[PDB]
Amino acid sequence: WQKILMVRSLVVSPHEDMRTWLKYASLCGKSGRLALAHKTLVLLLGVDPSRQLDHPLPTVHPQVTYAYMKNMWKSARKIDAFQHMQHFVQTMQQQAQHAIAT
Amino acid sequence: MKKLHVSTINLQKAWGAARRVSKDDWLEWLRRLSLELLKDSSSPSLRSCWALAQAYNPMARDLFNAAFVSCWSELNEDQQDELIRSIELALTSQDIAEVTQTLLNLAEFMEHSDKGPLPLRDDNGIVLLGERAAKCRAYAKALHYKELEFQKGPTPAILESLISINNKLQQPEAAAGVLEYAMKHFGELEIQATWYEKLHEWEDALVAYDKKMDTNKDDPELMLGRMRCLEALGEWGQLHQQCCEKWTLVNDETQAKMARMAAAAAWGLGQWDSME
Amino acid sequence: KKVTEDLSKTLLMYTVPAVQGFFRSISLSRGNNLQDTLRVLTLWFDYGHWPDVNEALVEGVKAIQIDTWLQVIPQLIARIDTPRPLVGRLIHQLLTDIGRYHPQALIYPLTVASKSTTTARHNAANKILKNMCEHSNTLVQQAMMVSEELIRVAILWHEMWHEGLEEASRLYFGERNVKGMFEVLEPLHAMMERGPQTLKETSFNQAYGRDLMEAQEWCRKYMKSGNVKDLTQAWDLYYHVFRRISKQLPQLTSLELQYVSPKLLMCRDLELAVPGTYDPNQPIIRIQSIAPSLQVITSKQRPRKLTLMGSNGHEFVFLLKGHEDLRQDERVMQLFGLVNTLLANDPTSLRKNLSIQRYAVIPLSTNSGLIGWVPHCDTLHALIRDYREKKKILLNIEHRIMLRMAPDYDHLTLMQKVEVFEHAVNNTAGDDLAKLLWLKSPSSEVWFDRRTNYTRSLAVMSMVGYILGLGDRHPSNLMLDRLSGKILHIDFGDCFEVAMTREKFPEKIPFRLTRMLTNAMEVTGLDGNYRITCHTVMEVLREHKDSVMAVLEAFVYDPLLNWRLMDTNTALNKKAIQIINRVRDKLTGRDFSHDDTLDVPTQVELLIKQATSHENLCQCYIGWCPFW
Amino acid sequence: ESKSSQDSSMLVNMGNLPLDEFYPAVSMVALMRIFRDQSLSHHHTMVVQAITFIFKSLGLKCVQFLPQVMPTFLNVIRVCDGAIREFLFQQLGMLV
Amino acid sequence: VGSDPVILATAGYDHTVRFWQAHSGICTRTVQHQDSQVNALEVTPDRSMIAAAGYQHIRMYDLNSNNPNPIISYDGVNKNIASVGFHEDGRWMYTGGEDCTARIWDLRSRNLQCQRIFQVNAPINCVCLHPNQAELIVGDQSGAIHIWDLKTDHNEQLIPEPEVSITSAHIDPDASYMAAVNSTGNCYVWNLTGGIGDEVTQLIPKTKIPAHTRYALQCRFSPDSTLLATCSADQTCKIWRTSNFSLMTELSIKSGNPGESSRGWMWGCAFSGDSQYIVTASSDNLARLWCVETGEIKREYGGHQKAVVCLAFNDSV
Repeated sequence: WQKILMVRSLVVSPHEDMRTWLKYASLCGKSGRLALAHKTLVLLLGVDPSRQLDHPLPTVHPQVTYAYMKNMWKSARKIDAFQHMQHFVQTMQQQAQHAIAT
Repeated sequence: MKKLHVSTINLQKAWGAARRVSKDDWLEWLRRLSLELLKDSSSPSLRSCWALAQAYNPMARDLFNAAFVSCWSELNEDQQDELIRSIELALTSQDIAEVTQTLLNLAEFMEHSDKGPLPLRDDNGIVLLGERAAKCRAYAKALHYKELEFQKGPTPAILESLISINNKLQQPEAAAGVLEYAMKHFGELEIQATWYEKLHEWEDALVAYDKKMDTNKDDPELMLGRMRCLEALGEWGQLHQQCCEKWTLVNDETQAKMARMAAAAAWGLGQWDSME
Repeated sequence: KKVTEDLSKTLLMYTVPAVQGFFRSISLSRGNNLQDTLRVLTLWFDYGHWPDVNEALVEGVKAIQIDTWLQVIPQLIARIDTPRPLVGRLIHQLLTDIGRYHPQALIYPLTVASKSTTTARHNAANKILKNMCEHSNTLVQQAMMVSEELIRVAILWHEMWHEGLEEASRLYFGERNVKGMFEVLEPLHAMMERGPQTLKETSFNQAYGRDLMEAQEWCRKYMKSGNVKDLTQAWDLYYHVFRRISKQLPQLTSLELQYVSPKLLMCRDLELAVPGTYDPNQPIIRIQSIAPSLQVITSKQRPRKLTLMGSNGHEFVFLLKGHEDLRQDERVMQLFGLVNTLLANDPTSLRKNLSIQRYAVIPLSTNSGLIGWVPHCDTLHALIRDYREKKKILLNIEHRIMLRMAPDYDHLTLMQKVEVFEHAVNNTAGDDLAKLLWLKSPSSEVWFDRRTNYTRSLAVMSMVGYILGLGDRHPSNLMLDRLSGKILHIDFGDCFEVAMTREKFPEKIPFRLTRMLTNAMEVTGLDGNYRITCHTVMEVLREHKDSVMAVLEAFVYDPLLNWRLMDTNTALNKKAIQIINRVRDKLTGRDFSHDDTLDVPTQVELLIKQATSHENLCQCYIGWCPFW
Repeated sequence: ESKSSQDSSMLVNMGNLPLDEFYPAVSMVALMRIFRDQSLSHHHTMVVQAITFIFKSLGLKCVQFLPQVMPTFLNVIRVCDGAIREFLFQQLGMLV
Repeated sequence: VGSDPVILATAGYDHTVRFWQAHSGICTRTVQHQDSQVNALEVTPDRSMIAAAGYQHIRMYDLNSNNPNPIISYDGVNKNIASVGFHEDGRWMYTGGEDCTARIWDLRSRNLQCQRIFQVNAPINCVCLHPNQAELIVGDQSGAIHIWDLKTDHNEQLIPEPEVSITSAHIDPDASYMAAVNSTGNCYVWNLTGGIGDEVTQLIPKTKIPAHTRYALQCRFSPDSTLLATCSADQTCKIWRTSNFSLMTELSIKSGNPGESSRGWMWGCAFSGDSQYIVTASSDNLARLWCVETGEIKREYGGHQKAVVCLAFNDSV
């Protein structure tokens, strides 16, 4: 898929592709190799290396947010994984019924 | 009827090779010979002589246990002579290299079934060469033999030839466990990089190379192979860096080789001329 | 009470909202119910007499799709006798709801349940049989009809008398029991009281059944008189025909169908499906013909080899074994459907294409029943000798040494027994297995794959049979396909520790890797696919340990199979509560240290390690043949 | 990596093992018959006159027995059905 | 054997007891210990007589009455009476069986049973009654050493190598150390504290001997307490000086060729009356009286058709 996406990189930013990166990174996660995916996960967000556990996770792509989270769950810290969820979930049902345009 | 076989072990010998289909025509003869050789008469076999010579294309093809009956007819020297002659013709069939390698190997099994293991046994080395003639018997039947010599005794070399064939037989994890066991004996020196490479456990080879690449400067291999991990690791920066770091040491070999990976490297990071 | 009912609430109060969620999982569960199907039943068999639990469990019926329940039909049949009627009725009800379509799984166990010694079962049956009689009658009959002369043919009086006299004598010599010793014999008299109705019955009643009936009163003469003179005359009388008959039993081969059942030798072209073979999604395979020769394996009960024409025009070879209960394995095989489906989901388990073979299991008595038969398969046990014999090898030559060296074997200390078993196996060849396996396969890949297929299918029951604690695997306890290159299993009687629970020779190996099998794989085939495979297994279920939890605990608590306990022991829930932690001990991986829920591989390894111990090995039963 | 399977989803060897179980000649004898019958199932010049003579040989030469002779008829019949009188006059004078 | 101070007895499955004297080269006398392996050749340490342990029996014979018949073949047992030992009274006998319980015998009590029983847990490895002769110390197959009192019955459980036997916890007449030769082939050594009077004798680990790759059958203190000679399933005696625990003199019945026959194992390996001579029971059906110094056979006694595990060298002298 790299070699694929390597090509498919030449055209499109990962920043549209993200969904493609996911089950990829998912299977990459399922490859057990997170970092690479994680590295992409970074590039996916372009923000928030594991730097602070305190970084409010930017919702720019809620699923992408969702993504790394359970990776983080998979990862050593499942405490924050649980954590930002509710934070994000907070943000969600906050954003959700509010940011609604019918 | 040994004189017939003696004449046939002559006629089967005939002109080995000279060229290829003739080595096969030698067999085609030898077949039709073995046919006309009537086997032990065994008139049923003897019956086939003209019959297989009628045409009789697949009938003439086997003929498989024909030689068995003949090989069962002793003159063990003449047999061995023929066997050697065959083995020579089988070296000539190893030189064929194709057709008998199919057929003779087939004649191996049936014999090897007959007990009947007698001819040339073990002989397994060229048996592997036939099993190095082409592919899947040259795997399946080979791995058998491969393991089988491995049963006479283990060597990493065997293992090397061995766990390989698993994947040459597409049997991935069998290859591993072998190593896994082989770990428990063979062997530290045995280049687990090359293995991990062949394992396509790249991380393990990485340090393995690193380990050996700690030891000395690089075998263009090691840098490549180590960096071959990185590309397989997907890893760029290092893979990037190192060929960028060492572009100097490269032989035109290493050049041609690494430049690819190098092309892959900088491309990997979206540098271009770098790769280019 | 205060809590218990607050609990009773909280139990029910959380129960019924769960309940619908199940039927609302069963909304989407949809093609795998069972874990759900067991939940309800788990509840249905606890709180059902509570109305609220009764309420929605009545309700979810109308959402649920019948084939759901059509999974658990046998268990549903087993618990028909459950007293608290908010339970019992709806069983009958829902059964009576179920019976119309697809009786074909219902029928026979119901036709079996058509009789009960605890009557409530066959009552509601005779009830719902009657309720089912309304339409499928001829089949219900034809179900009964066949099963009528099935169960008859399934057991044979002369043998029954043969065994009984042996049995009776045991009570008579061992216990000096003459009293219940009638209850042995006189029901057989009371059997033959209903009369020999056939050739073989009558011709036996004639040529033999005389002394039986003759001495019958002599024993009743003895009852009142209490003087064995009435009885010891009765004995030789019995022995007279018997001591003859004993020798005269193995005259039975493939039976001429007139001697008992021209009655079935009638039976043709019924509306009625081939046993167990009907599935909801295909046309029935009706029974068309059965051969007038029907054959009997020479073995424990002289198990009875059956062959069945299908209405589809095939032949369905079955076997039959009297006086052996299927209800264990009746449900056990059922487990495997899931188990396959479990693997059916996993890609590599799918890619590696992993399964457990299975076959037709339909009890007739508790102790008899339909056993489908698949050729191309046999015990390793034979094959070994089959090797040995064609290889001109002395059978026990191994253990023959073990006496040669150590006739004191049973009396030895371990290190001895070890050294024996060492020195034994030290001196033993290991290739016997694979050699024919090579040979018996027409080519290498063919061979290879089979080896593979083996090596894999090996690992399955290797791991699986471990977690289920399925015991006594020795070259007889199972069979091996030749063509598919696959192990198969039988001899499932041990459930969990019953193999270690049993006193003499508890087998301390979690499942048999023994050197041949060990050797059977590719060179050092342990570490290869196998352990890695074993990982795959150990892997998958430690997700799905849930679904299996209810499965086990279900028939772990199977009442008709709870007296496995007393049988094993030679109250109800409480004892069978125990193992369900060992399960999770295993299922977690917390089995070894309750400190850890262990990794797959070491747990795998440790299980290997346990399976490794010569000590365990040399301790195992000899007929089990560890050195093999 | 699977679907090209999935989306796409004897007597020699049945004889290969018993070969040693008996006389190799017997097995040799045994193997003789099959390839013939195949060639019989095939229809050519030859539709296997010369071997029908050699078919004749076995039945004579083997003298018996039995069963591997059994399935041969069914061909021979359908061969004589397939016949194509030339073989008949033989087959006839042959089956004698 | 009656007047014979040096008594070297050799046994095994043989369904005999082949008596010898370490100075003979010649069979001294013969008992039949049958139905069973000989479990051990055990004379009351006073040389009163020899009770020879079988399967659900010991068999009392006598050193001093030649070729006798069992005074008591000791019953009330499941399997062998595996770990058999006397209170050095020689009347009072304290035996572990294959029962997994500790039998307290008064033998000159007419009763065929042990006057008391204590229950250990895992299958019994040994019996060593502490030099105080008030303390039972029993090993088991999970390697849980029951440290037990003849009187207050205290079960103290040492577990130097868990889950796996210490084949014997061995008693030097000092008990400065308690060295328990494991199953696995590594003998632990535990300094025995001097509260022995009140039955304390705590276990202070010194050495787990790198005794044997494979199983070490028995570690043997010199009764001197000087030397510790380690019997082996991989068939070697390694004498780790009870002081030093360095190999002093190996008996390697690894003889110079690896797998033959299981050429026989180091089972128990004698400290002679001077602890300068060492007898090796083995699979050999033989026993080899070597020299603890040099490992040199003085006299080897074959009588057997059966591997010799069981030895008695008794000098009450």
